[PDB]
Amino acid sequence: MLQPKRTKFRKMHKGRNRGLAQGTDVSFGSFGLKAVGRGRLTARQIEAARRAMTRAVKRQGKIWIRVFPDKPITEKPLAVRMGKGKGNVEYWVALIQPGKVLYEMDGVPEELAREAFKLAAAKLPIKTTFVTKTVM
Amino acid sequence: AKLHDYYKDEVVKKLMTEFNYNSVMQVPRVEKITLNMGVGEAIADKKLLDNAAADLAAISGQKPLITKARKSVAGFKIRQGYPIGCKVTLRGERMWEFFERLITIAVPRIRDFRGLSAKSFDGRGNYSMGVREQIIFPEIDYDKVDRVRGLDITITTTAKSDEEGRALLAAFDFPFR
Amino acid sequence: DKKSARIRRATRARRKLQELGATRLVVHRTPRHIYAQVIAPNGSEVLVAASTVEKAIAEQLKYTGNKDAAAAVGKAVAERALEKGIKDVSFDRSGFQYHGRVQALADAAREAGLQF
Amino acid sequence: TRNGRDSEAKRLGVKRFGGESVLAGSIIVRQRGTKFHAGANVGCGRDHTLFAKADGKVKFEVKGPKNRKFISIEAE
Amino acid sequence: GIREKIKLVSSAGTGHFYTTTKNKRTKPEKLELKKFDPVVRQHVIYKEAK
RNA sequence: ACUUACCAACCCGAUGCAAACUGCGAAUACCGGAGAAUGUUAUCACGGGAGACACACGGCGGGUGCUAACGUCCGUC
RNA sequence: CCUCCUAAAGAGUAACGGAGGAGCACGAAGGUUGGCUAAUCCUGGUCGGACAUCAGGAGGUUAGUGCAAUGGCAUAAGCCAGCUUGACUGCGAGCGUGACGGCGCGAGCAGGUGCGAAAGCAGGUCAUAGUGAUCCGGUGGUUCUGAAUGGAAGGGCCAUC
RNA sequence: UGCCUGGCGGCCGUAGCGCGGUGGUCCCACCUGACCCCAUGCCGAACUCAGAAGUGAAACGCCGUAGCGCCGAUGGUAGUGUGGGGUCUCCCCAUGCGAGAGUAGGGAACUGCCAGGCA
Ligand SMILES: [Mg+2]
Ligand SMILES: [Mg+2]
Ligand SMILES: [Mg+2]
Repeated sequence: MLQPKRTKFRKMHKGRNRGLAQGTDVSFGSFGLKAVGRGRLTARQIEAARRAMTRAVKRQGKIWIRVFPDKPITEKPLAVRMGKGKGNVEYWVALIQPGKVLYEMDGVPEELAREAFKLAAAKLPIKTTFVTKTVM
Repeated sequence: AKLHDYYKDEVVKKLMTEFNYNSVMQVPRVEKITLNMGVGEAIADKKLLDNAAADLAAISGQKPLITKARKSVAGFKIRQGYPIGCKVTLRGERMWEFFERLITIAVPRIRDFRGLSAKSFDGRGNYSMGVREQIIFPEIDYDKVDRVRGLDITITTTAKSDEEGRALLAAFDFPFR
Repeated sequence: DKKSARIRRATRARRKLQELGATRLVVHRTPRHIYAQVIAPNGSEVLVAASTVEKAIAEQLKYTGNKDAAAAVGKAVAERALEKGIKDVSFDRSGFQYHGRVQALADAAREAGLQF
Repeated sequence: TRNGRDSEAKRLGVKRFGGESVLAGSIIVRQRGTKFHAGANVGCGRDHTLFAKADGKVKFEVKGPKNRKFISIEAE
Repeated sequence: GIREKIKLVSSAGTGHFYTTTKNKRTKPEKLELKKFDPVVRQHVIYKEAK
């Protein structure tokens, strides 16, 4: 599961998901998977979508993960009043903007890329699309 | 100053024609010889610290500074500013007289002596060395010893390369490797 | 380094006289010669300058720089300063000790009648 | 772990901005370290508080080889 | 607490005294300081550090 | 004295993320000066008498909560 | 009570919001004068290794600063030595910050000193926590008062517990 | 007035570093000597004294070089005041101001007083 091994502080504020993305072009491989919608990707969603494609793109080529969560979300458990400080850390999320390249793949045919990225788009809570590396 | 006069007469004209310098001040020259003694053991007992001071001042001819430690760390068991060694830097007349007494009586009377190492340079043209079993020094009597001690003879040279540092000892004849 | 350690040593004494707006008397010491200049508080111009590389001073000197030469040029700057009338200049040691020719150049100018 | 303390916020910041004519002795900038440095007619306090030493306007300059900020007072 | 209070007593005829604190545990030596006595208007010897 | 299908710090190139990172950097807001127009002094000082100190929701900037609450706590309107 | 963030590029700004820390230490760890420049790494090498101490080179404050954290610090506020007590007294223009009680900065002047040759600097410490209002008394000083007078008791003033 | 050098500045990397070349009549630097004035928390290295035998090496000054640091547009993008609107966790429209990074490119500083040497 993708999570930071060590942080300077345990907790973090809620924040917002405003602004545009900066991960625009594929710069590691030739094929990419770019996010269209807006939302957050939890630690389970990034791990499951990596497992979802890897089944069909068997052991050749190379897959990069362009994002990293670096943001915890705390929860208040059931039958607990409001207050009593901030709750305990449960799972890590990543702030994702429209235009962020999430998943990349190289060393595969283009027809194989269309299949695996379709199989990983259902596991993601936001809409995605297929992109291809353009030079310069 | 027997080797100081020998420097100007023989050593300067030797390196003038060997490495074809345009200026005669481009010759390598000696600056200092720092006679050091890192006694080290003086955490437990302080009586070996004062004895190390008098032994290093017998090899040299003047009073040392008891050296304070570099930086306090816990894994190396030393404290900030702790007296743990003693050194003497010789410049001038004391430097040339000790360098003659180093090479002709102390160095040849080392047992199992085959020669110094010709690759013991720092990388820029300075040479460090040590001589074993300090009974070879004629100043230390065999009855007044407490334990084997230390010394770090380093030749500070204004040369710019190791090859220029090799040729300066060759005129001092540095017996050989 | 040799020269840059002298500059950082004097720098506290340089900018302190800048904060007071007084006229400073800097010195430069050389194994050959010695210099002394009376500087305006802006620092970009001088008013009284006399050294031992000038032939007017070196004729009466056996060697160009010693404690006897610093007494000569210390008076020489001070005599040119009284002809101008800068009258309570400040003394800048400029990174050297106040023991040798820096002291000899200062005490000679104290004898002439400058207020420092 | 057992958090929930905060001190009284000390009233720092710039109290006299540039272009303002101040009196001799007025406090220009309250600060902890030398965020601002003393310059012309500006004294540095014990707690690094920069104050006025002459009647005039506040002038901010960035001088020195280390690119540090200064406060100077020009005569009105 | 551990830190005790002492009074620096003037050695002159005046009974003017200042106040300060010293560590009695590790520093039992009597303090020796010259301070301004506002009565005699001079600097005088101060003693008696407990 | 060398090397092997071994593990691997630092360094270098490429690429992200951070309320408690800033080698960078706004919009406006704020502070001061000058100027015209406008406004029944709208401003400050001082005096007589208060009431109020349970606020609500909506837009926006947030903390908290599940980017749940006609939820809670602030800033601003 | 202190530090940072929440705090939305002035100040101010809440919550059982997020991370810590203080109830001191210090006569030098203060003042002043004179000096001094680390962290890490390479190479060299009687005891000697992972470190005892050094030499030069690379590196130029990532080191250090009695401690929590931030903001500072090379002119070093960092470090060392000599000489010392300004951790002075009576004052204080002007200003910051408070509803208030109050707190904080502050040149300069008067008196007498310390250091330096001198210009100058010094009314504590790199700054921000190290604190208890008042009533009531205890101690020292001061004819200020002295219930008829002269004292005294008590009180006040100042220093202090 | 030119060239070269020193001192104190203005300015604070378009002023730095690295590389290559060069300067010794003067200047500066190293160097010579040191019982002494003094100095070293050891040490004539530094500090400082007395001298000029030697020298442009280290350092410094200048010239040349775009490896690096740095400076840096135009346009575009992100953001935002005011007003309006939507599929209202967010974004668009009208108007005002305009980034950061990156690119083209700039760039081996400039300048003031005074003194010395050469012509
Ligand atoms: Mg010398
Ligand atoms: Mg050269
Ligand atoms: Mg730009």
